[PDB]
Amino acid sequence: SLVKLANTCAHLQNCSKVRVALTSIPYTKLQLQFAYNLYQQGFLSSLQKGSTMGPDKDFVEVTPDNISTRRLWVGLKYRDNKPVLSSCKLISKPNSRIHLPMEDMKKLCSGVTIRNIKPLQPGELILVRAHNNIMDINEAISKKLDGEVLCRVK
Amino acid sequence: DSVMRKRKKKMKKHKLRKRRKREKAERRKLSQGR
Amino acid sequence: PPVYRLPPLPRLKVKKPIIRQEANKCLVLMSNLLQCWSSYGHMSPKCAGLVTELKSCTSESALGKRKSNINYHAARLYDRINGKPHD
Amino acid sequence: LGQSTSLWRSSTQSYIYGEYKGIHIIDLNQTLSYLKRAAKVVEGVSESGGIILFLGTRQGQKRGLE
Amino acid sequence: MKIQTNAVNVLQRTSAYLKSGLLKETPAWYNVVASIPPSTKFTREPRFKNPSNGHIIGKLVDVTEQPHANNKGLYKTRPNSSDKRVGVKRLYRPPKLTYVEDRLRSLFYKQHPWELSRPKILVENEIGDENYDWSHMLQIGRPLDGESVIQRTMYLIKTKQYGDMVEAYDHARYEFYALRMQEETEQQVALEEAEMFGSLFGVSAIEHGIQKEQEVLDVWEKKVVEETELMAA
Amino acid sequence: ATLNQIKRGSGPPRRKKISTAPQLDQCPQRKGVVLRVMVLKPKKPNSAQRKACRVRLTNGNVVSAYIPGEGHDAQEHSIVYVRGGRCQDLPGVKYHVIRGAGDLSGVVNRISSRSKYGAKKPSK
RNA sequence: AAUAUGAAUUAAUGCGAAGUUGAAAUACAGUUACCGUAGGGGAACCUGCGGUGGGCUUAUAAAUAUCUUAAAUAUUCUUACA
RNA sequence: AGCGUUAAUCAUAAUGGUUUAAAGGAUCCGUAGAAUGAAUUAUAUAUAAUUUAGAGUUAAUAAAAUUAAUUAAAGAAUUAUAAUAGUAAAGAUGAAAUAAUAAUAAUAAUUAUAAGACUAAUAUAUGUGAAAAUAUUAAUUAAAUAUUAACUGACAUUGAGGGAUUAAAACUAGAGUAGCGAAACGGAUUCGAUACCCGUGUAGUUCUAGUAGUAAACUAUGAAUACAAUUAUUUAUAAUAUAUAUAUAAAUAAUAAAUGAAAAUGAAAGUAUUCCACCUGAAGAGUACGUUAGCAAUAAUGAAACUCAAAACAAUAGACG
Ligand SMILES: [Mg+2]
Ligand SMILES: [Mg+2]
Ligand SMILES: [Mg+2]
Ligand SMILES: [Mg+2]
Ligand SMILES: [Mg+2]
Ligand SMILES: [Mg+2]
Ligand SMILES: [Mg+2]
Ligand SMILES: [Mg+2]
Ligand SMILES: [Mg+2]
Ligand SMILES: [Mg+2]
Ligand SMILES: [Mg+2]
Ligand SMILES: [Mg+2]
Ligand SMILES: [Mg+2]
Ligand SMILES: [Mg+2]
Ligand SMILES: [Mg+2]
Ligand SMILES: [Mg+2]
Ligand SMILES: [Mg+2]
Ligand SMILES: [Mg+2]
Ligand SMILES: [Mg+2]
Ligand SMILES: [Mg+2]
Ligand SMILES: [Mg+2]
Ligand SMILES: [Mg+2]
Ligand SMILES: [Mg+2]
Ligand SMILES: [Mg+2]
Ligand SMILES: [Mg+2]
Ligand SMILES: [Mg+2]
Ligand SMILES: [Mg+2]
Ligand SMILES: [Mg+2]
Ligand SMILES: [Mg+2]
Ligand SMILES: [Mg+2]
Ligand SMILES: [Mg+2]
Ligand SMILES: [Mg+2]
Ligand SMILES: [Mg+2]
Ligand SMILES: [Mg+2]
Ligand SMILES: [Mg+2]
Repeated sequence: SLVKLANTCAHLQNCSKVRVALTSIPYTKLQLQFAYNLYQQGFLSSLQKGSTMGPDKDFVEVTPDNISTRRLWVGLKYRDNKPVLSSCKLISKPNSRIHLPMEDMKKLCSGVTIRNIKPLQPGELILVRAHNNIMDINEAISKKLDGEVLCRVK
Repeated sequence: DSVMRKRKKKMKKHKLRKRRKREKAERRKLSQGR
Repeated sequence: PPVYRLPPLPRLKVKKPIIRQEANKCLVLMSNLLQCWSSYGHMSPKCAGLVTELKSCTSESALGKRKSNINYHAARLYDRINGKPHD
Repeated sequence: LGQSTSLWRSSTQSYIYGEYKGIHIIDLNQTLSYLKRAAKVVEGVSESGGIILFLGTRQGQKRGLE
Repeated sequence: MKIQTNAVNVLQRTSAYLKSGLLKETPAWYNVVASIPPSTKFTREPRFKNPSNGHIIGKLVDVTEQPHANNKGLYKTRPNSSDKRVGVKRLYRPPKLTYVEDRLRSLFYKQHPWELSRPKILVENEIGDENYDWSHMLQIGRPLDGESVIQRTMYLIKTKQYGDMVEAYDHARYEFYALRMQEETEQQVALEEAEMFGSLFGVSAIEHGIQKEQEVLDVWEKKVVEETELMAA
Repeated sequence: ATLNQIKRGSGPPRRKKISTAPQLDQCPQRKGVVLRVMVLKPKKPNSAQRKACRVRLTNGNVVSAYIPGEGHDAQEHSIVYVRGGRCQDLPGVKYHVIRGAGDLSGVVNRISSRSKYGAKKPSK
């Protein structure tokens, strides 16, 4: 869900503000994907499944017995007295969800304000959902996927 | 509203009340039978 | 027991610090003499030495002999003694 | 021996090892590494002929400081 | 207190000045600070073990990991309320260090109040230099006290001479007692010897105490008389 | 300010302009007939004697119009053209009689700013 | 039926002019001020009832305190001693 | 070869706000919502089958005796009447008088009857209630906390319109009426005194049945969810080997960060998401007209013309009291 995603973004921002190292997130598929995307772009130092109490050392299979207590632990990242993941504003908010075609995404990438989105920035990452798979907006353009403009990290 | 600002409003309300008191018989005359 | 933590104050100080000095000797003697004269009529010689002692005390002046640093300490140690959280 | 459990600046959390006797206890391997780093920079400025200034306002510290 | 940027970014700020020409000459510290960089990564780092005990902080016991019946014979089939709450503050707040020896220490001084009256120097000599074999109590650098007993108890526990802790403690206590008795006898006999061979002690401990009391009493008496006089008048 | 609220009528208050001269009826001038011609006392603190006049326009509504210039020529019936200025010190007069046209004559011996009054070019 | 214009007489309100009567408010504004409401009064207002602080968090003592080698020992010590 | 001016149009700040400046509905309940809202997999934002983390249901085990409504009790005093004995003042105020005060024998005192209305300490409104509210006792009926066990399987959030409750005053009936007390009358005060003080003291305050639906109905701060750095206090829960030092929550008080016009807010006035209400210069005005509702007072709804370049808040330094 999108509300959840917004909440996790807010939590990430809060954690960046006070400089915590290792932070929990809810264990869902969309959320996991988002976390993986951040990790690959280079905003998170670590990403690992775990309990509500902490990250897991060994593998523990997730079932109806565990699922309520399961959690996604995430390492934050800092360099020269400045946090890497400064912001996590989402674009498609729950009330005004926005879905762009490939042309619109291209325009956004090339410095054009679209549907009241400030076009994407030098060291920024706009994530895009396309058939229940979160991608970079550039990646989506390359693959040519009309998708929901999810969120924005800087 | 500060107290000073409120005091103008209070004064206005008082004036209105006075006007209503004055125009009671007149109001009565106007109301009944029309 | 019920502890009572104050808020952050501008300055911990007692408004007036009492020294609690001893009462005057001459005054005491005078009171004793008065007490003696309550009994034994006006001026009987039971209080013959007491009157003399009073006179000796109150010869140069009516009273014989003529401050507590508590504010300085409170002022000094307020910032320490606070449970004021960090900056 | 760190300050106290109730006089805690949480900014210093990484440095502290655990609490005991109602007192935070400073991780001492960490202390060592930081001391070494500090010692090296002290040596370097002395080598370069820099002006080192030792500041110590507490009561007993004067003689050792001098 | 906000994380100060300007205490650790000193060389960068000076490097900029040097580039500009605001600074003609480089500082003495500049090269040194370049060589040895500051930390500048003021994070809250999480901790996963209590160092004293060796308990695990991070882990959660699952429903599948608790198959057998509970106290009051109910099988756990669900996560409880506490198993759902996100326990992140436990990872970050520093661990309360616990030792088995602390309890033994507490017990000993309850059992032996007058051992507290034996003065204790807390100013450490080189902690690395020592090397005590707790096969016996009497170590060289260390004095005889409840601590030594406790160390002996711990040694016994480790070696499994006494498998039970209580028995080991008792044994250590009994070892201590004999030593204490011997110490007591030594001093008395030394005193006797001194008395025999014409040694002269100017002030004995009891005499000293009496003298100390006397001054206090004298102080009290004058004050008390004044107070009585005050009361009278 | 919620998205739904915005949809059902909410936003910034659009401001452009409000009519300075309503009685003029959305046009540059209107012809009028002077009724009376006054000398008004201004607001405090500035003081003078302002040569205003009352004018019934052709559209019907009556208006207090200012008369500029040092001296003027206006009776109780003169044909006068009104424009939408405002005499700032006199309250309740939101108009100017335009001075070259009508029975109102051009202001005499005017050298500077002649078109602002009626004044023709003197022609050597 | 609705709308528009007119109406003797009449009410409110605005702007100007600073005249008269008091002095209600701002300080403990010389009866704490204001909310709701009711009654009274030339006029501000006054009085009852409950409410509010946008007035009192403006907050700052009934006082007494202890014994171990005072020194040939501590106090000195400049990478020495061990 | 136009330049001025007037009349117009577009641009020129919502890349806004509502504790204190315009602006949170008195409070909750709940309908619509073309408002928003968990998990996993598979179908070609939906369907389908599975989940239990939200939201509920019922037990069990601990606690708590509070809030409603109703019925039954208690208490210090107050006034009035009467008796007793007793003597000249009493009562009041800044100081005085007027009065159902007193030489018809008072006031004070001691008794004895009656009447209403209030609830000292404990008390912190701590707590409890949706908010108005709510502390003498008891009973009845209703509702209420936490943790476990089991079950339901997103059933939720918010909520236009709507609905219900809503202090004090007011009103309509019928009781009641000690004390207090608008008004009125009288005495003071004062230049005056339609006041502040004193005295008589009617409505009212009290109960029963209603009407009405407003208050500085205020935390001047709508509800919900996720999240973020410390400390100290209590409160409850669990374990500990009943009294210890521990783990949880909850509240209260200081703060970090952050936000902020600042004052300051501090788990919200922070970081975010959702839904509703409301604001768009000051006067005129919550006025007029109109409509609806009310026994009425009134309540809600709610304009325009006319006139200004003002008007407002936080804080600063003075002067002043
Ligand atoms: Mg306001
Ligand atoms: Mg000119
Ligand atoms: Mg010219
Ligand atoms: Mg008709
Ligand atoms: Mg007319
Ligand atoms: Mg006067
Ligand atoms: Mg007066
Ligand atoms: Mg007044
Ligand atoms: Mg006063
Ligand atoms: Mg006054
Ligand atoms: Mg006043
Ligand atoms: Mg009156
Ligand atoms: Mg009042
Ligand atoms: Mg005031
Ligand atoms: Mg104040
Ligand atoms: Mg715009
Ligand atoms: Mg409210
Ligand atoms: Mg309001
Ligand atoms: Mg609701
Ligand atoms: Mg509420
Ligand atoms: Mg009470
Ligand atoms: Mg009340
Ligand atoms: Mg009533
Ligand atoms: Mg009645
Ligand atoms: Mg009266
Ligand atoms: Mg009702
Ligand atoms: Mg009203
Ligand atoms: Mg209201
Ligand atoms: Mg209230
Ligand atoms: Mg701060
Ligand atoms: Mg903000
Ligand atoms: Mg604001
Ligand atoms: Mg605060
Ligand atoms: Mg109308
Ligand atoms: Mg109304």
